[PDB]
Amino acid sequence: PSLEDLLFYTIAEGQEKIPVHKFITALKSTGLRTSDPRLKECMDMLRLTLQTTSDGVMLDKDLFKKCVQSNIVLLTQAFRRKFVIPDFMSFTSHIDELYESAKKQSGGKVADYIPQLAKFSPDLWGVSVCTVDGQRHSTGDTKVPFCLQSCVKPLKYAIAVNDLGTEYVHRYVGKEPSGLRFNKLFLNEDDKPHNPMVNAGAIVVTSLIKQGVNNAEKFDYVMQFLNKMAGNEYVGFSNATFQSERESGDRNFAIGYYLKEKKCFPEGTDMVGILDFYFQLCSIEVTCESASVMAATLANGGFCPITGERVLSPEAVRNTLSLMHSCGMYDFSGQFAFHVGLPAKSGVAGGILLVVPNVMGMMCWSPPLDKMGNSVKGIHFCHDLVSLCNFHNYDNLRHFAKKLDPRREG
Amino acid sequence: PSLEDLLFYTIAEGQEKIPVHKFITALKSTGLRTSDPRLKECMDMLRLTLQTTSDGVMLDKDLFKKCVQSNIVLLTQAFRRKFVIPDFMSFTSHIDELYESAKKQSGGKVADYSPDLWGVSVCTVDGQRHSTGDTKVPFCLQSCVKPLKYAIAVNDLGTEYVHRYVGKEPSGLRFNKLFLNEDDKPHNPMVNAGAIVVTSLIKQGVNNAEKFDYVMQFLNKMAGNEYVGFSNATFQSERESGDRNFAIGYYLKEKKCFPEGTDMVGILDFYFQLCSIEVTCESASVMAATLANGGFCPITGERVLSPEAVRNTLSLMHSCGMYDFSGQFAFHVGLPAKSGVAGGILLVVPNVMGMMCWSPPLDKMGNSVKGIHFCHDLVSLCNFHNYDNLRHFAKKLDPRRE
Amino acid sequence: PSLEDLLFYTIAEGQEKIPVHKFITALKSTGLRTSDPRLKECMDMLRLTLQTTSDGVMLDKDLFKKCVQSNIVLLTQAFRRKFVIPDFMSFTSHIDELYESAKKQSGGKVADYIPQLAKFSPDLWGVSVCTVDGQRHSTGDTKVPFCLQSCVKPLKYAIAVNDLGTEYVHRYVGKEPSGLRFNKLFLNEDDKPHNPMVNAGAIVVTSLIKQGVNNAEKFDYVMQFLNKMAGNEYVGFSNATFQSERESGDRNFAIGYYLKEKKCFPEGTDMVGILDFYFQLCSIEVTCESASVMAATLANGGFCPITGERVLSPEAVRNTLSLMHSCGMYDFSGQFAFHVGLPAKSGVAGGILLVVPNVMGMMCWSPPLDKMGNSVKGIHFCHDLVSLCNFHNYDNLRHFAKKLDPRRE
Amino acid sequence: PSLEDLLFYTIAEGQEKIPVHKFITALKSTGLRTSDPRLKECMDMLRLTLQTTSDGVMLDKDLFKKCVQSNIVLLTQAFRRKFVIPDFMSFTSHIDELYESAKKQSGGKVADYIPQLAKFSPDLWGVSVCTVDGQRHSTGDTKVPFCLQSCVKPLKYAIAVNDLGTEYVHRYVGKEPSGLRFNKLFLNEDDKPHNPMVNAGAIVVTSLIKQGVNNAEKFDYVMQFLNKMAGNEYVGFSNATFQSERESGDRNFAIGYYLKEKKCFPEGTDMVGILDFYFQLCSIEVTCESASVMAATLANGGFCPITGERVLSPEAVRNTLSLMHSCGMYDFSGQFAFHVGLPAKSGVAGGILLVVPNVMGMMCWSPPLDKMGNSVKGIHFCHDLVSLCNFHNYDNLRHFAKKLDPRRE
Ligand SMILES: O=C(Cc1ccccc1)Nc1nnc(OC2CN(c3nnc(NC(=O)Cc4ccccc4)s3)C2)s1
Ligand SMILES: O=C(Cc1ccccc1)Nc1nnc(OC2CN(c3nnc(NC(=O)Cc4ccccc4)s3)C2)s1
Repeated sequence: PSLEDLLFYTIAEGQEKIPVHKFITALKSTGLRTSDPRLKECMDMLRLTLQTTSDGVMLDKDLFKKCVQSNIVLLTQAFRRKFVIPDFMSFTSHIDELYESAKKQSGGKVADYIPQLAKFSPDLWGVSVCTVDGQRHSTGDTKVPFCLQSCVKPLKYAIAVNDLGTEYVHRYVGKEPSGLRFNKLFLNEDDKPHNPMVNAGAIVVTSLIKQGVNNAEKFDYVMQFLNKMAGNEYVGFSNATFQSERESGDRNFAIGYYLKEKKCFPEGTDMVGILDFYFQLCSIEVTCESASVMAATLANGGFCPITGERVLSPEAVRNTLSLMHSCGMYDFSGQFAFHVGLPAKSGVAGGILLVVPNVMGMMCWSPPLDKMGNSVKGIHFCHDLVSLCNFHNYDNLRHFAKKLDPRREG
Repeated sequence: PSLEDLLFYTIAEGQEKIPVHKFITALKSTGLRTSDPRLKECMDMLRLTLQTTSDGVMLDKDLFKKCVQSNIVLLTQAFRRKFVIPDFMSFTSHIDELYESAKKQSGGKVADYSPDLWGVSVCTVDGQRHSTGDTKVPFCLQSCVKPLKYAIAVNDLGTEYVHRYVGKEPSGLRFNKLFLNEDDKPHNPMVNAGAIVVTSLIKQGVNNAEKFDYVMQFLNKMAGNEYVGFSNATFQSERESGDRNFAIGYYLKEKKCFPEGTDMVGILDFYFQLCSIEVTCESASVMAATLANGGFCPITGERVLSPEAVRNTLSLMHSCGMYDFSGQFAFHVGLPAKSGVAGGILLVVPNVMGMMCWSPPLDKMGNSVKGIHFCHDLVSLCNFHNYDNLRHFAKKLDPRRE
Repeated sequence: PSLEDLLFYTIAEGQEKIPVHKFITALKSTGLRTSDPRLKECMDMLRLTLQTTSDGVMLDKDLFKKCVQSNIVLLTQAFRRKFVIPDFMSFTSHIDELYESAKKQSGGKVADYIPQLAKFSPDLWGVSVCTVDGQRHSTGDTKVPFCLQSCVKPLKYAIAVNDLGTEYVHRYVGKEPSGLRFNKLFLNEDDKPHNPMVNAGAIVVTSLIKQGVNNAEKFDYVMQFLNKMAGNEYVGFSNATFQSERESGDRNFAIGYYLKEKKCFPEGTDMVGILDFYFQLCSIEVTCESASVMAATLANGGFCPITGERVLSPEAVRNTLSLMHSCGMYDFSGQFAFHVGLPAKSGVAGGILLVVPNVMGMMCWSPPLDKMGNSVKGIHFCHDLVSLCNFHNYDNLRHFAKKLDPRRE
Repeated sequence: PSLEDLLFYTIAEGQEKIPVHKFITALKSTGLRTSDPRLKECMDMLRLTLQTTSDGVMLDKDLFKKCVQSNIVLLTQAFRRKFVIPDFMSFTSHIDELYESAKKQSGGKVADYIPQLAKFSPDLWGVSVCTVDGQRHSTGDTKVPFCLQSCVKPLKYAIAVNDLGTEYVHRYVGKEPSGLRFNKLFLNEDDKPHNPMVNAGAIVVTSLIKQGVNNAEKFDYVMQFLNKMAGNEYVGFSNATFQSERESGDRNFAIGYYLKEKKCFPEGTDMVGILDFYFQLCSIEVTCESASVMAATLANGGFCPITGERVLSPEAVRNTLSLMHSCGMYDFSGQFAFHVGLPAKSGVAGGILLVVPNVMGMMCWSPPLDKMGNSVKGIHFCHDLVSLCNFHNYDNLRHFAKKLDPRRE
């Protein structure tokens, strides 16, 4: 036997040769993009042969084997329906219906407290999916950059835990939701911020990362980390959002001074500098597509699904998912945990970073926010998604009534 | 081909005939008990055969088929290693090590309002069973009954109705003192005020004796008809010592928290009865396993709770099940669990197993010292944490694998 | 000289004899009522003289001395303008204006959680004054009985402090207002109710009075005490209000069980009986007139101004006034202390028991309550009263701007 | 007759002439000091005379009249026992015993969070009295300057109410104590600081004074105001304390940014400059003697007793006294109101500014603080002071048991 040959026969369907377009089309139907970083050698060899061979455009068992040899494992998993969602085409058509249904929820108000948030249209709405196997889908405004804002909080907490361990980080920040009106206190009674997902907690976490080096390096370090989480897709920076965040951060300066007086930072912290670093981190830009890969990295135990690279330790990923479960959605976190049961994090630019553990990551984005600060369409989408699929953390994988399970076939 | 014969040959060893003891020994090794209610027909057929011919007592291909035909599917899944934990005996030896390690945590004080009793029982979603320690000693559910009666109410009345009367969130680590949240509902079903309201929703219109019978019948189904009892002694002491519960009851009454037509004073008495319901570790593990198994009881196959009832209960055990330790427990253990003052910890590993840990000595937060220690070790050892990853899990063992 | 004689000359006005009506009219103008218990011998002797002497109706120096001799000390202070408010007639005409101004404030809702409060007309409005010298004035519906309700809380706290002392009583109840939303908590962090003026605190205080004896005695004992505080004017009991208070007291039973579980009562307390005693104390009846005398006893350091009897210890009175100042007006207590600056206690029946220390006591009553549970007209009356007179706790007695001071001439 | 004449004879004792020293000793006997600003013309005349006739040094009726005539009203009133405390010498010996009793309470910890407070000896202890008539007494370390710190909060709140009125000022700050652990919150539910006596409230109040003008003038204005309040006795500034307060005021900066974001300041406020002004105000220095005069201005309805000058409106003084009663002693405020019943304000330097309305002002100073931030010796002195005298706000002026009343003879 031979695996490249075994693939060859499955796609050849009996003909002597496989047209290249027929291989490309079958590959995309699995959900992979041809630009997948794990498929580069196969795509390079295909492009090279379609130069050497303008006598084609067809691959015999020879030529096919030459192209797929270096990525044969992933291609076999792709073609033998071994991905976490085997019938990805059916699933993306469900994603699209959920998208269109959320598209009609027109309520909410865009964040307008700084000019670069009232700038974004209330009609932008995009959702991107990235499975733990790298299968991709996007519908709507998914290549429009927007700032992570508080969607960055779980990402930088994961970085802190990855670099420093659970015990160190939670010497400085708690691990629990505060309560439906302790949402207003900066500190719990151990004089720690309640958890990493609130502003006082995120400010302390920001103060833990890459200590001793300057802010430009700290930022480069977190940015390269975000690059790996996103499989090197778009991670950027909105200096416009940064200038306004630093001009409108009286509440954060109030938090910073409160934390300083209560001795909440690591020894030797320049609190005013940390606030500026914190302001920078909330102005980091993503698209729905690149952010979906970040969420998928968290869905995938800390491995980036489109590169195969280990980005975060399991401990960092587990802790981050645990705190997104209970603290990720502002005052809606309890209701969201109950009704959706998925680790998620919202931001004031309208993003919702969503993790379906072991299945996929998602970024939902629509700027108009509800009274709690969460994107109206994203929240609607996340309720619909769990209504349709047995993705709720406490759905059962065997008995799930009439929910669809996209991990199954028939 | 044929499934009974193929099963016969896998057990046959090539040999012509199967000793009956060899089949029992092979069956017990899968984790199933011979008393399993779903194997009743097969054990019935074996009992009849083990009279017919005692110069055997050997099952030829014909006679083996005679006994196993009506349970062949369940027996095949057991023998073809298809259960949720395939190498079940390896797993139970890990349970034993975990048990012995918690056995050395002697601290804590029994609720006094025995310190050397300690048992853990496992029931997987496929009905594989294991116990270590004092697992057939009855004890009262106390607050371990709160998720069970909440599931019953959601099962019979739906989420929307039940949560007109009770919230669905933890209160906060010093809002644990308030009976009502901001909408004048108790915070969640896992606190006493919430459980009192939930008690007032079950089987309205009938008297408390019927209500109790109905809850007992429901708990029987949850436990696949294993031990469910009632401790009148605990009931009397709970009711003579329930000043705080009367305080909660009167507070709820004044604040219009009960369904219209509620006799609050009677509900408190019903409530005292429910916390005095008795289980063992073994029967309670089946109850937990029903919650682990989407509401189907694993040793009978019966649909006991709606998926909605089970999901809601697991969600609220995640965040509210372990008193002031609920947040730390959700973070560090990541499993839906519920503790009780008699020393019980009802533990659910969704899609895998249910467990009851029982050890009366409680820590400062009211949770059984040994149980809490066991639950930390268990997730430290296996990738059972709610937010462990199933593919990349570092050095943890995954008992679902081979 | 002679005290009766010189007083005789002060009233005689050169005339040889004093008409009896001329003496009575001058006596009433000081603010005393002829029925004042400290004037009994003089009034009995006057009535007797108008029988023996239907050849009158005039009192010569001999006869005037015969009638006023045994109350000459009080009568001299009355007639020599020595009372705390010398020009009482002027003062009561201000009280009347204040009354009429508050009468036009028609807002508020009569308490209706029990039928005996809901029946009370929203248009009843009465204010009664009793000075620390026993001078009296009333305008409006001042002889209509109503239940003290929470106006009894400072009185029973005073009884407890009088009988048991500050230190003992405040082992069981604090001495501070709770804060603008610790009003829903039954206990402060030391597991005591915050102060005696909240329900939980009053229930605990109720549990301290005459421990060991049964409720009928306890009630008689407290009633004896209120009688003296009111100079034996009307103190009654509304059994109808008691039956309704006890059948609808879920929150008080919730408080009762919480306190028992937290061991807030003295050892040997029958908590459910204490709740029953507590409901009885809230159903005790007064009028504006009689309750004003109770307030005046508190205004007068524990002596009842119309009998001269010592009723409460100064320690009991100071403590009670201190806590009415800061905790007497429900959630309005801080605003009331700031703007009115007087020890006061409201109740759900519309009463406001009001104390101007060293000056007078008042009961204001009008059933309609505002959102905080305080009588709309009483609250309006009490603001106006301090706007007009330098009675605020922290008004100055020497420099008080445009305010009137009724203690001066 | 003649007022200078009668007075001369009362001091003359029938004798021919009054030696000047005998008049001075007699005057101090009333409690007034010879440096009293209202006695300047008389002391000027005495100084001129103590040159003319150094064959003396004695004043005949003519010469005495020459000296005392322009201060005759105050001098008679002093010499005829007409002051608020007639037997002032008796009173100061009670103060001395109270002083000596508190001197034996050596506990407490000197504030050390800035090096200017840790410099102060734990053994410094001073008490100064100034009555509403200007009678003066001091025992201990009463001319050692220390900073007001939070004792300034009532003074600047009084200024703000005096300049802007009650209604405007309390658009920005509440009028109530918060509760014993809403003490960690910066704002009440109306997004106002709870009261002017907490840091958040004092910071907002600072932002109201002389708006629109820069900080240097604002500070000058407050210093002139404090000068009037102290009858021009010692008011200074500790720049060292100011520098330390401002580099270590993280919680105050946290409060400032919180108030700014919640829009708690008047339109056009530079919050960071207000914090700087606020730190300056807490570094203003007094002695026990001068601060006692400021307290006496508050005891005297806004008139400074040693100058006769109107300094604050009665409204400003009433409000400040009201909020010192309930909010002036940090977490001890409720206990202090209950047990001492006097408006007071403590500060971290160990000062307690104490007001007995209509009677006297006091400054107590001893750096060692208790766990709540109040001076251990000051707190002890203030309890003893009211255990001894019927100065409690709700003591009765007529029936006060065995307490001493220094207003009586
Ligand atoms: O005092 C202590 C100890 C302590 C006291 C003070 C400081 C620290 C510690 N522990 C006590 N625990 N219970 C008490 O008596 C109650 C049973 N009570 C309920 N009252 N109100 C409820 N529901 C709402 O108010 C709605 C709501 C409004 C705002 C926020 C949240 C909810 S539930 C009060 S005292
Ligand atoms: O000290 C601790 C430790 C502790 C935690 C839990 C229990 C006990 C002890 N925790 C913190 N304490 N202060 C903090 O920084 C703040 C500046 N803050 C303000 N937040 N909110 C304000 N104003 C209103 O909310 C309106 C309002 C609404 C309802 C009631 C009262 C007021 S002012 C918080 S964190």
